[PDB]
Amino acid sequence: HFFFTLKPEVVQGKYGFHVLIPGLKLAASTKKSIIGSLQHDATVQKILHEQGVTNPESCLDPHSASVPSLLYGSSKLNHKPYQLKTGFELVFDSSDPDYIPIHQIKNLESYNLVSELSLTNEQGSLVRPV
Amino acid sequence: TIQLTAQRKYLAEVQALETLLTRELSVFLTEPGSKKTNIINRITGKTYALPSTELLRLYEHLEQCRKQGALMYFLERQGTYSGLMLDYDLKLNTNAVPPLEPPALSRLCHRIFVHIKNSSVLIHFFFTLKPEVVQGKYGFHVLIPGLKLAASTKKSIIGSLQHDATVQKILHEQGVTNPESCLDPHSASVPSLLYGSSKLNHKPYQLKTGFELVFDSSDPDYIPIHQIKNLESYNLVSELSLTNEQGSLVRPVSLSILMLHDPEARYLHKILNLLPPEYYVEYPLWSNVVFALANTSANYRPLAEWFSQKCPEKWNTGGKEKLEKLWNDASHHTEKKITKRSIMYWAHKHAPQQYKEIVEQGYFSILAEYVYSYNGMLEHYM
Amino acid sequence: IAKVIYAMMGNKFVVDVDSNGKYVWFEFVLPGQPMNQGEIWKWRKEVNPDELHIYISENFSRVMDRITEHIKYHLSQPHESNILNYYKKLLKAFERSKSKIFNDSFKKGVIRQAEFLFRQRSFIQTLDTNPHLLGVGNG
Repeated sequence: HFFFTLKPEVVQGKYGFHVLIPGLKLAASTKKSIIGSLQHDATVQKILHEQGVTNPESCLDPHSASVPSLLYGSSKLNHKPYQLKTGFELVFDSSDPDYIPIHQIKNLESYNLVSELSLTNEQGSLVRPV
Repeated sequence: TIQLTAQRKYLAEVQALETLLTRELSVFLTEPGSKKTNIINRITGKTYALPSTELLRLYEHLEQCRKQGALMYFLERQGTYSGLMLDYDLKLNTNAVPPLEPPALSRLCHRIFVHIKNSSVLIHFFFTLKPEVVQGKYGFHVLIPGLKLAASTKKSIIGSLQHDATVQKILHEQGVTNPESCLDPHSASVPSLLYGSSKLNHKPYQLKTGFELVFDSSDPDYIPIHQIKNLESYNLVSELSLTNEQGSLVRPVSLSILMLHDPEARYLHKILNLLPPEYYVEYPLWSNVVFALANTSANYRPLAEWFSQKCPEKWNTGGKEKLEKLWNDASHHTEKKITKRSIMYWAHKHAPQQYKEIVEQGYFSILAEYVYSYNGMLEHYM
Repeated sequence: IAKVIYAMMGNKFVVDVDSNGKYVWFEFVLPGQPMNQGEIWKWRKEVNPDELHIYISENFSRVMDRITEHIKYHLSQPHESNILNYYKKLLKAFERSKSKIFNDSFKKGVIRQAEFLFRQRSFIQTLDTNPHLLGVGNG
């Protein structure tokens, strides 16, 4: 499951975005390696430029996975909580993940989003502990 | 038969369709064998060359009648430009429903996408299936009307998919005992049917799933299969039409004619099938029945011709030419007046107790027509 | 019904009164219809019109169905309440009255009424007046 949440916008230097993927459990230096790989990734920068972003880099902080996160609806001090934008379900296969059904999820409101989106929650209904 | 009359009676949309065909679509007449036709109904074998406006109006009205639950038999023949029509007939060992899943359908989408990128390129996938519960299990039809590349390239793609085993591997994952011969070689070479059209003594195809996969010319490696169904909003008949480039959701990337003329000819054909063909074998009695049918009008010449093809060794070098000779003789004959009465007598003799239900069904339908037409107001002469 | 029927076959039936006062019918034989030997392209006498009744029951039904579907089409279109109600009563009466064309007594009355329209004065006495016309087996 792929969940995209973002700020309510209308603030200097645009908003902030947080994709949340609590399906897997691989908290290690591999996360730092993935952060570094995305740091020099140019396809995401090109996509951001298509979205009119003047700051292709420095948006993804290198210490993303080394700091505590916020649950859904957890605003910052003197700020506003994040709101979900889209949710897409994409299954995976070990043999050949070439096929990619990113087909959009329907009726996310039926689930306890706070429980499902929690990293430490393995017993989530919508999500699974991969 | 009876169901068609019932639907014509208690459904107003059927009346609207009939009026539209008789008034607006009559002027768009098309020859029975000409390639200019795009919509053909096998119920009456009507052929039309409707422009875009008439096409879309017919699509909308077919959408309404299908949503009501009528019985359609329309067909369309692909032109030099059309989408992808695929006739996937599943022949399973067991007639048990296989629980197909959206991930498997998306995997099939990626497989066919890989199979088709090996040509010139620059999309909505529609998966409809039979209602199952039938011998040899059900069938499937993937419909891709987005593009327009109807040419020998389609034949090349069909040939490439014919020997594909990865699709067959998926079928065996679903427990299918017909990995080969499932895809007909004339997949895109036959006139298909618009969505909602049924088959003779077969329920119409119902849609299973809908997917969307945008083609990426810049990054063909990107295959984002993502879709939101919302299928009730779209005019499915118009959207799924191959010739309809202007769909909303999708983007434009002999004897048969005689039996159509006369149901009594259908009746005569049945009773002719009833009696044994031994009487046909010998010249005397076959000539007798030929004269008997020739007495009944002159347009039944092909009908006897139909009865002539049996035993071709007698038909050719003999039967074929002596049949027309006898017909020419009967064109002026007035000495003998054998009629259909003798044929019913012979049918009663040779195969008793079996033609009685045939005739019962015949006049049962005859009177049922009247009772449906006039709301049970029985009166003289009916 | 009689006016429409007179519009149907104005060229195929003639009604005339003989000396005895009984109306008699005459019809023009056309090729390809049930007939005796060799009366093609000629007028034949008749007492109780058969083909007339058959046409009353068979062909007239097509025009009746045309009227019915025209009413269907006008009812289908959106309009006000009053016009829809008026069309509903019109259709309700018309469908009840439509089945009457199969009744035997109604058909007999229609024929009796229509025999006045089909009359052509001075037709019996002008038969065969021209001596230069002869009726042969084939014309």
